[PDB]
Amino acid sequence: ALTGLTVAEYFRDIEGQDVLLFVDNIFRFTQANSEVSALLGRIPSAVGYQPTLATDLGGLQERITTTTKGSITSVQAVYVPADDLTDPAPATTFAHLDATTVLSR
Amino acid sequence: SNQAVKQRIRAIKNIGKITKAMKMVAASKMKNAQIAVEQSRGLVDPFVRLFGDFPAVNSNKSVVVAVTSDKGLCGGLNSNITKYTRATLATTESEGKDVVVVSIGDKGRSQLTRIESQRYQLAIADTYKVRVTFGQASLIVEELIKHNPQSYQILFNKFRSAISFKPTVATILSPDLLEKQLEDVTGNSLDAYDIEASHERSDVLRDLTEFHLGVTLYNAMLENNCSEHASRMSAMENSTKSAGEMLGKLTLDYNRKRQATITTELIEIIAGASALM
Amino acid sequence: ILGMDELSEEDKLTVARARKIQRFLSQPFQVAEVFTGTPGKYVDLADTISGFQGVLTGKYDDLPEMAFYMVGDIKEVKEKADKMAKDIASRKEADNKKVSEELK
Amino acid sequence: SIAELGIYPAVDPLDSTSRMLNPNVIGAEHYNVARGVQKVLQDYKNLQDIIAILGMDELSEEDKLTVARARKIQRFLSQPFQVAEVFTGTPGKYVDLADTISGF
Amino acid sequence: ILGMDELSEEDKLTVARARKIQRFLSQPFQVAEVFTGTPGKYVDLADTISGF
Amino acid sequence: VGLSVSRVGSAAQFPGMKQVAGTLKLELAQYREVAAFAQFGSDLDAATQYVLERGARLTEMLKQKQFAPIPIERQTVAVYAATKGFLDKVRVQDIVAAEEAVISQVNPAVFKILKANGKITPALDAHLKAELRKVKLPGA
Amino acid sequence: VGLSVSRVGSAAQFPGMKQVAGTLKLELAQYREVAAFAQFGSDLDAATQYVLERGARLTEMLKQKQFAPIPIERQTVAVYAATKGFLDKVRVQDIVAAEEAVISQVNPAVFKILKANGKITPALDAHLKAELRKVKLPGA
Amino acid sequence: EAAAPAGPKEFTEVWNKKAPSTLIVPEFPSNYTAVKAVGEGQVHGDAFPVNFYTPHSILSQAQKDTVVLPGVDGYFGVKASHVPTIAQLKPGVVELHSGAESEKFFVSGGFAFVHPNGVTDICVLEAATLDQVDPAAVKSALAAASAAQPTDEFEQAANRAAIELYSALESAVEAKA
Repeated sequence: ALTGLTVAEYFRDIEGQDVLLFVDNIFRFTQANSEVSALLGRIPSAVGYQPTLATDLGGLQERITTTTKGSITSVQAVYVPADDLTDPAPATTFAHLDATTVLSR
Repeated sequence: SNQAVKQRIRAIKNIGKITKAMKMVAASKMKNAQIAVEQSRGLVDPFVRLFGDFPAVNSNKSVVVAVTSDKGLCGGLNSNITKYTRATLATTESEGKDVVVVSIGDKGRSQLTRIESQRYQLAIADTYKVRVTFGQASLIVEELIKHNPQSYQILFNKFRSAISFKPTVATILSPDLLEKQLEDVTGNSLDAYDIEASHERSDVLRDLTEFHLGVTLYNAMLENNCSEHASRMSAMENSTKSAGEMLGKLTLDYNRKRQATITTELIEIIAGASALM
Repeated sequence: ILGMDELSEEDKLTVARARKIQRFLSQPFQVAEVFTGTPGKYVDLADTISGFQGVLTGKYDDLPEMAFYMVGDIKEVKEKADKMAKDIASRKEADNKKVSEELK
Repeated sequence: SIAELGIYPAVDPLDSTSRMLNPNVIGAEHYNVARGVQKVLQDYKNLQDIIAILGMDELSEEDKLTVARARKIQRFLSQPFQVAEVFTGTPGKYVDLADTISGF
Repeated sequence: ILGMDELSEEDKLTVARARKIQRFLSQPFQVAEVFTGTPGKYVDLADTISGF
Repeated sequence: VGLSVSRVGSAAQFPGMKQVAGTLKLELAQYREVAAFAQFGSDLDAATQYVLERGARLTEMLKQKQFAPIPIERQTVAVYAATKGFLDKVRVQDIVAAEEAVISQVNPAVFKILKANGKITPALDAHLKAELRKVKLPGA
Repeated sequence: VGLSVSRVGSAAQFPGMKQVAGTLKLELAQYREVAAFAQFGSDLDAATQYVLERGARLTEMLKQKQFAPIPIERQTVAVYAATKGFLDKVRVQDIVAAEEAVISQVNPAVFKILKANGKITPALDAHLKAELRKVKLPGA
Repeated sequence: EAAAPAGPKEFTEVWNKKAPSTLIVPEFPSNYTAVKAVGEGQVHGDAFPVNFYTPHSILSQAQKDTVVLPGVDGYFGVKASHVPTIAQLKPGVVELHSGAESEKFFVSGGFAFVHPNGVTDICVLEAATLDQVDPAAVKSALAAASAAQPTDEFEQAANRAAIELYSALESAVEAKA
């Protein structure tokens, strides 16, 4: 997801454009960063998530912003784990989200 | 303690499906019994314009009939006319009137005994089991000519729509015991009519107020049975709301315990690992 | 779920008495009057045993639920059931004859 | 829940599973009775959600028959044990395989 | 459970108004026109506010 | 049925089965809301019961033997017989014998046509519709 | 309102607001009691409909829009105009329009007396009952 | 002679002094009908309102110009401004004419009121039309009803009602138009 940022950040900062970014399944960004914390021997946080979940997620989401050059707007697919909006992976994600688009069957 | 909160979501989820089944069971029963209520509303009013409407008479003997339901998920329907019974059974109480309290429906004998038991004599029940017919409502009426009051009081719920059910007091006077006495105005208001019966006016009115009793009784336990299904419909939609608000507070409580038991079992694993490493 | 309409009337007397003793267990504190406004009531032990026994036998089923809320003893439930009753009549008659006219 | 109801041996009739319950192993007259007993005992458990709330008057006598059939089936799975004569107080019964299939 | 022609003329005025708004939130897409036939339509913001 | 999903979906389904199982899953989806209301038999609605009786025609249709895999043209002929309406005749407690009244009695010429064409053509939709009326269903 | 507490700040607040908000917390305490008793509309007592019409009046008075904080003397008068009469004419909808109709049309010299004295003097209680009767309320 | 001034209106203000004040007044069957007896009008010429009723049906409530009613003295007909009449009816055929068209209902007995405003209120229990009566099994039970003659006066009355019902029913299935 940081490789996707860096391609979108070149269009923002050098090309000066209004870039779209699609972080498909922002939960799998959380889930993969939670695995690399567990493999590095870090003590898991509440609900088995990494202690750095707020800052591993917030480090991604703060580069998606508007600058004086251009902007990056990200449409991030959100998975809710146990149909549980109070789970710490959507609850940390929803603090960054500025809109929700719910697609229904 | 995480299975006791999970077996309660087992309970409230089926109650919320039982009480939504009974919402539309009572809603389909409200409309196939509406095709019998407005048909039965026809025969009531030619007796209310021939004999008038005289609720506040000081009769010697009265029979008050509060007709209630048989099953009891109605939502205070059988109790609202129980308080309207004694509101009627104290207004017309003016000179020491003999009163026979009758209940049609099994939910009437359990609530009229609490209010007025010593002047209670009769209990009709199991009447809405198959359907309500006029021959059945005649036999229920014919047990009220076994006692010979001067008036009859019928307490029922008038089914106006699916929302409003105003209670009704329909009064039937005994033929010349009090009924022609209340028509007597500078002569009589009954002397306009030419009687075309075999026998006298005194015993055609004997035939005509039992027929006025059996019609209003048949309408009462038909208007009430359709007022029953429309109050159960509003009661079983207030209990699916209550079993979805309870289910919502119980899933928030379950998700909190689901999150807390993954954190607890994880801290038990790290502590046992840090004690070895 | 079902409401109080589906209760037996032996059980309705339970709910009516238990809502009364639930409110009667509360009382205003002399340290809480600085933020509640209601003055605090020290209730003697003989008055709590006398008061709650009357609600259990049934001597005070006449009074409503809110007559028992934030009162000292059973003398004050009857003092508050009147004030509640008294103000169901008096709600108006502050129209003219004021201290609020032009010159006075 | 089978033990608190008094049915002994408290065997869960649905949760008990064997690999000898194929029709090509125990025959078809044993497999269809066992598959039929399990069907009536499962329908009763889906009805017992509504029996304990309402009370067995609105089942249109197809589901009222399978409540009384399963209640007979539930007690007929109970059996006095020869080693529980000191507990139950009854002599134990050895039921042959043919008499079980014929009974159920 | 009551009926479509049961409820009031104002309450069914909303039903007629919502159903032609619930339909009007549809839109044909330009990337979907290679397999749906209908052409795609970019709708401007002022034409959406004034259209609704 | 409500929880079993396939993200690939019906783009990898047998056509001909895709014609009739697309409305099988719809008639079972409406039945699942109407499910757990089937204990109200005397309390009936004449529209809610039609999706309740048809939804029970189809859950008893999908029942299968422990080790008896069915070829795909015999599955879509059998679910044609239950979705299009040929088994409203059959009572719900003998549908699992009514498909052996359907498979064994419909002549096997229609199976190799449906296998080779790989869809229910309107030329074949006329034939096995007629073949599904000359079957001896357990009706009474 | 039922859960929000400030006991240290109470008996330290504006003296004029302390007169008019003791009944505001009171008429909101009864409003939550009788909205808990009437979870649906079928039973109408018309002595609690006074509370449902005054409680919905005071709720609309208390809601305000963002980034426009109100001075305490213009906030005391708007609750003075609502816990007392002067707003029972307006139904529930134009109360936000009536509050700015109260604040603008009333003489701004009555806001200086409430600010400088700290509380509603009986000299000012009479004048502010008088100035609240010549307010053109938008609900007519 | 009328020392009890009753009525729905007078019952209201008396009930407000004995009942609790929380309850609205009970409704009355006068509040659900606008058609009264002494309310002058309700004819306008030739066709008068005929409310032919049944416990399970409202068979007609529109106007007719002549109604042939089967009274116990005999068949009579009702015109527009007929005399006020409380007529007990035998088992017979109520004939509704509004003009050239004529429907024939055979009724079981039950009164028919002509009110002073000219509205006819036929009030019977079972009112079958003559299209759905059979002429076969009527004499199969009438010859049976002309046989069982007991000394029990209760069944003698019900057998008398059995005889005169099928006797008038057969007499009105023979001479049909």
